[PDB]
Amino acid sequence: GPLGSMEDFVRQCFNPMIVELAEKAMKEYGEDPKIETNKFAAICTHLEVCFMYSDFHFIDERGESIIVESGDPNALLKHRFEIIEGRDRIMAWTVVNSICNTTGVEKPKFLPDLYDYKENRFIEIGVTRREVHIYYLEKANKIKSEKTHIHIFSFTGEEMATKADYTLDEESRARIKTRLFTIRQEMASRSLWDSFRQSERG
Ligand SMILES: O=C(O)c1ccc(-c2cc(O)c(=O)[nH]c2-c2ccc(F)cc2)cc1
Ligand SMILES: [Mg+2]
Ligand SMILES: [Mn+2]
Ligand SMILES: [Mn+2]
Repeated sequence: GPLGSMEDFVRQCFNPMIVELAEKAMKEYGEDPKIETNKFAAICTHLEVCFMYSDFHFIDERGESIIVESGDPNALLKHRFEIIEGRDRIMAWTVVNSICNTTGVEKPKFLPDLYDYKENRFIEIGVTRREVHIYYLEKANKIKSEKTHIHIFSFTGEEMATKADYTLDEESRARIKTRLFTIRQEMASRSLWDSFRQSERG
């Protein structure tokens, strides 16, 4: 079929909020979304996975974890996850420092993606176009702390998480994997997948 543009794909298949946050991020690091288009789509995918990882997870009045999949969260509920990805450098480190000085969790040396108030640990989310095992070791080599939890997703359904601890239930992670499959399939229908997959480096 005809070859579409990655630009058109991102703006049509991702929520405007995600696209905007992704554009601001690329600008902050000095890359143009309209040239580094495969990276643009990868940033949006990763960010959406971070949001979906946190969607619907709260802590109830008793202080334990529960899922509320409706858009009516009781006021006494607190979000289970703090989201760090998507913020600018200054706000991201402001959130991190706040969490650390509050919980005693030592400060990470690279910005993580989430903080889990249930497990009391930061999370590094990974979305790889290659083997999860290869990508996990890459991420881990940047974290000699051992305290930040790692959770890797692939576009073909494989996962790898630190100590075989996957944090979320199967249904939550199934939503993420289903979304990643939809992304891959739509890119393929537009003849964008081959280039997008091969453009990952590490
Ligand atoms: O080469 C690419 O296509 C690419 C490489 C790395 C990332 C990425 C991965 C992460 O796990 C993360 O937390 N974050 C990022 C991330 C997020 C926003 C940015 F502006 C840059 C990198 C995303 C894309
Ligand atoms: Mg980031
Ligand atoms: Mn990140
Ligand atoms: Mn990440």
